[PDB]
Amino acid sequence: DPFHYDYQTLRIGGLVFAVVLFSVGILLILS
Amino acid sequence: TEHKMSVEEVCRKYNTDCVQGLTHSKAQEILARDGPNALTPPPTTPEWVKFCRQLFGGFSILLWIGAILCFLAYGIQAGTEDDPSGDNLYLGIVLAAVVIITGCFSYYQEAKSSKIMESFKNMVPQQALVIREGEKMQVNAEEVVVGDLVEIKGGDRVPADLRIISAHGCKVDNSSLTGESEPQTRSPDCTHDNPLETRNITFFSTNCVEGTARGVVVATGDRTVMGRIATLASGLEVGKTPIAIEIEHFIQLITGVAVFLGVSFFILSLILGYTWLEAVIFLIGIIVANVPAGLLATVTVCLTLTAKRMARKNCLVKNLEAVETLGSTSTICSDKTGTLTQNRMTVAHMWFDNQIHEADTTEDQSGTSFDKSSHTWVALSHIAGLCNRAVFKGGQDNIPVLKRDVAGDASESALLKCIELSSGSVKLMRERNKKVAEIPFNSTNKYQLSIHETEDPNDNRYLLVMKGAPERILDRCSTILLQGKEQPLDEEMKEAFQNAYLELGGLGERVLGFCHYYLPEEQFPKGFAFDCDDVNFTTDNLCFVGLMSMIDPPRAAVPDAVGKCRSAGIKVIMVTGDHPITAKAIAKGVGIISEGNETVEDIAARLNIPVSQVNPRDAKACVIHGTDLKDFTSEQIDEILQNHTEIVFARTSPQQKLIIVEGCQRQGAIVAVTGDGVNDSPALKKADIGVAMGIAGSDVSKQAADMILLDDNFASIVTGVEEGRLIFDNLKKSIAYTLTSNIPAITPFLLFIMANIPLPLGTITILCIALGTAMVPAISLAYEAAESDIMKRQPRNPRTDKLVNERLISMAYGQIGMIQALGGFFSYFVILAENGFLPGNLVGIRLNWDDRTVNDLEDSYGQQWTYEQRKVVEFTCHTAFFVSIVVVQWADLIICKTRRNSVFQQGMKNKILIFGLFEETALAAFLSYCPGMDVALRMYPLKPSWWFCAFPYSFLIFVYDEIRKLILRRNPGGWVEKETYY
Amino acid sequence: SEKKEFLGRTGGSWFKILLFYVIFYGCLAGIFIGTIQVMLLTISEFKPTYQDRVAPPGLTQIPQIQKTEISFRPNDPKSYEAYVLNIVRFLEKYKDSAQRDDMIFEDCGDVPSEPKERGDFNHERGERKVCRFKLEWLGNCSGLNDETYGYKEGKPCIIIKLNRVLGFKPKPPKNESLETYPVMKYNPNVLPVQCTGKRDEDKDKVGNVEYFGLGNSPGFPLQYYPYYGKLLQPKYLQPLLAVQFTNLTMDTEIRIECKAYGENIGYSEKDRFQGRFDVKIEVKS
Repeated sequence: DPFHYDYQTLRIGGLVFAVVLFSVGILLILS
Repeated sequence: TEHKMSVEEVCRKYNTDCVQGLTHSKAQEILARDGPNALTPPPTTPEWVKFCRQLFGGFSILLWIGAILCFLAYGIQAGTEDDPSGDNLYLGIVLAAVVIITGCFSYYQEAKSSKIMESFKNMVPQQALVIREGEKMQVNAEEVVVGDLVEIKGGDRVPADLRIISAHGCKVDNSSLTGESEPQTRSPDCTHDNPLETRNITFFSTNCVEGTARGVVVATGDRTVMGRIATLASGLEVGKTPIAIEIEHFIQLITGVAVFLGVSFFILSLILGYTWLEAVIFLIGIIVANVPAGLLATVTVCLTLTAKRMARKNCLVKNLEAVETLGSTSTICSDKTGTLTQNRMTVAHMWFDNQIHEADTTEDQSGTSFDKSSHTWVALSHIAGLCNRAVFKGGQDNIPVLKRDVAGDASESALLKCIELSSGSVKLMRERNKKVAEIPFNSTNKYQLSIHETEDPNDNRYLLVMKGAPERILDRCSTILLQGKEQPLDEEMKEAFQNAYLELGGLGERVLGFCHYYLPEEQFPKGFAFDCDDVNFTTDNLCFVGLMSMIDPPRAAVPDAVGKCRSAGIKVIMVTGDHPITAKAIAKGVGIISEGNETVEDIAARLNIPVSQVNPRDAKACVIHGTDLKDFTSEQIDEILQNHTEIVFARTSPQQKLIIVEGCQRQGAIVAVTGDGVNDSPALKKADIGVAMGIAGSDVSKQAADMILLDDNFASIVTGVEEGRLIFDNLKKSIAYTLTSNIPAITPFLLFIMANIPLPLGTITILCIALGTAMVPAISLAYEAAESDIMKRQPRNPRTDKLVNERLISMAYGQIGMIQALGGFFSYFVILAENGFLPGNLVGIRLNWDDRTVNDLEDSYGQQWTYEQRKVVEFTCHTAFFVSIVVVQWADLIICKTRRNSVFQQGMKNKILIFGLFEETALAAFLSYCPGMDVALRMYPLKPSWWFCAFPYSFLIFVYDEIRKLILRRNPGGWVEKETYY
Repeated sequence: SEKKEFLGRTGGSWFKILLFYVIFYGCLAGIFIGTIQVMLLTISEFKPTYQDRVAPPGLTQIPQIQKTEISFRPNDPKSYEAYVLNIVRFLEKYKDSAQRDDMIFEDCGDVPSEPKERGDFNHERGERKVCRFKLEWLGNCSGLNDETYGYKEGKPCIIIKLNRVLGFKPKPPKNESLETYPVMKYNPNVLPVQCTGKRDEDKDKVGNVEYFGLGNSPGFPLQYYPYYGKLLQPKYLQPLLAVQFTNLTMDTEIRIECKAYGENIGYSEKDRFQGRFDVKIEVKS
């Protein structure tokens, strides 16, 4: 299907992934 | 030196009048003739050039050369056929910006370290009591000139070098030139042929203790003894530190791997048929991608962390590279007064009742040191309190008893400190019993008497308490006080007393005995006139109570530290300027010389033969007087340093300190000296690292060192040596981890040019992988601990085991880097084939792929692409390569956590390493998913299924290194350990 | 220096290192080849697994020009020899002798017909029959067309094509009185194509644009679509459209851009060759 693949949505998922990992790392170093 | 000259000769030599002094007319004109009376100012500080000498250092040379080459390539490309690609200019600007950014950070961490010493050095007394025209003047010491007679009272510092002509019991505490805590008397007579050890001259900036001495100046300003011995700028500043030598080897012999690899592929482009100008562009590109722009900003931060950690232990470090030089430290050097000993004398032993009650510096009388309940001890304390003529300074009740300055004789100072520690406030005891009469203290009598009453209010029996060495009082003493019962002259008790005495003067100690004879009331009534000049007491017929020992003890933490240093493979050598007996005794007490090791003197005394008769090599430990060093050639010094073992030098002048330090350095060893006085300054300047005390250190040796101990605890030096070994290991591991990410940055361009396939990795992505995700892991690799054998490890040989060797380069460039590049290329093929370009169709397509006009490039399946769409696919392949490199770097770092122990065995106890992994992945995800940046940093989002493409390669590399480490552990000394263990 | 014949080049004997490296690299090549092959096993050979990066196809022009500017002198044949040579080289595939019946090609409706498909993408059917497109449609030059005869009757006829995309059937717009206002155009089976550039600003009506193709409508006939694959439809003949400018002024620099309208055809700012198409024409006398 030549239509767009989940764009404007995959960016949300990637940003959520990055934020989750950054927060987990900060929590681990702090604690 | 003109100390042998008579007083009359000196007076005419400097025109000085031996009584009138120097007239005002002569002094005024001669002041400007010979300059002011101050030390020459230190060498000019290049405030603006020092910063520019930090960003041109050993490692920054590579980046500056790399930055210049990048601009050359872009300038070449613009000149030839129009290439809008500024990828060789974007790299060039950011390459230089790394040097400048890290140059400022290095300077800020160094200028601040030099901003503390400014407050350390502040003292401007500048006062003197000189006689001009026969009148005394409290004039400032800055104008003191040669040719006037000066007067010194007690408690003030000297104005300059003097020729003492008239002294009345004047004792001067040098502790800086001769290295003597004991204040020696000053007399107009001659003592030795060496003016340093003479008795009729006084040295610069040596504060007096007691007595008034009149002397004529001889040398003032920069020409005095302190003027020249403390003005040696020597040669180069500590030459090259061990860490800086490793960097110079890491550059000049591992930039060849860039030149060879670049050149070996430069001719390949010519063989293929590329143009002359394009070939050099390939060579410049491949030779500059080999320099990592994440190693200068990691090594500098890695060393900063260690210094910050050592700053918490009050180990102030001057040079940023001075952390490592204490690591290797093949041999160490020390002193005596100031460094090993507290420069103050305290009680050490009290011999009575046929027993030795060794005084304990420990604050609890550890190991049943003395019997504190016996009446003899109480009587000894009372005699000590009465006989003391010193006074504790008021307003000091809030300070530790041993760390408070007092006024009086040094022996009386030790006595007062001991009495205060034992009982309490000595002033109450002193005021309880009123004084009646006193006797003078001088070298002519060598025995001091004192008249005092009794503690009990009733039966005030008159007693003449006395102090003096029993070797001259035994003929003046008849009976003995022993716990109430009196022991007269006999061949048993007196022989036991002599036996106890014998092992008290053999410890380099001046025994000060205690005597007190009770004058009877039948012949000496209450109202008996007491005259100091007249004879009214009984010199003989005295009795003995106890003995005291005034030897200055070594520091509390020095014996354990010296023992750990010796057990750590470091040879400890003692150099000082004291009499050989005291220095040898102090060394034996500290532990510098092993217990039971007999020197050549003891061997000679064993069979009563001259020391020449016994073969020199028989005795391992030897002590050599300083007067033989001037008659010792370089070969003799080398042979004694090599053939023998741990040794002690005595009566060594600072020039001899320089000689021995240079001789020890000549034999391919790294020498660290731990001096504290002013006479150790040249040695600290020349030694590979100079550790100097801060609380009691001098004013010019403190500033001429590399590390300064604020706490003055010697154990900090063994902490520093362990930290140096640990930081060397961590730096090696971090360098390996930074270097292994080079092949996945060179191979893409190689395949893009040689195989003619679309570019797998761009230039901005290389900068991102070098500065954003390979930095925090590289720093965090230096926070880890080492294997449990870091203390017993033999010192590293600075000529066999380097920071970077062929093994590390092979490991980074042949296996690990190849696996990383393979994973990246697999991801690239995956993502360029999921869109239409099958792997078999990519060969020989770069010429049409990069063409702007060709907008109908047919792929494997058949459909055609325009330029922009295929460029978008190429850029998302770039992001895929970046993500794959990050995923592989996960395992790359996990397997680089250790060198021998496996990951499971050592354990992942590092709390910053996991944060490093998670921050790495978070930056990789955010930088490849943030909207609106694909137009600037050129990264497009990728499908979620493409994150997992690099997992098998990470698993494979982790398994491979686990197997390798198991092989290394199971077969020590094998082929794998020989050829792989970097 | 690295000596020889006495003890060896840095010791060595150079067998353990060489053997270890060669076996390690052999194993690495093996695992790489295995990974590539197992990857290849998960993708099809008839349709791509992803097609989103291929936007609505770009309308690239067939005359290949380096500086995207057609500059030539009509008097001198050598000035425009390369252009006509490239055009004839490209169009030699479209000649009537190359197109033949009997499962080599197929007969197709003269009028623009519906985009008839051939079936599924599976391999149960061999090479599906493809349409035909001779050069008889291109013409209107008061004579034979050849490809680029070479006279000065305006300019050498440039002809434009749509980038073939797998399994793609374009949809013409379907409404009344849209933003496009042509003289004659019906919604089905033709994608309207307009050639206007910098109008009312600098062009000021330099020349007249004449399009001739199939069905007299300015567009690509839909009966040719959709593509099925090089492995499935070899020698596929994509529809072509030809344009000619007759009263084009000489010694004048003008910018003309041709674009194709469509419901499913998209336009982009960064991509200057997607959907729309920009070209420069310069003629000197």
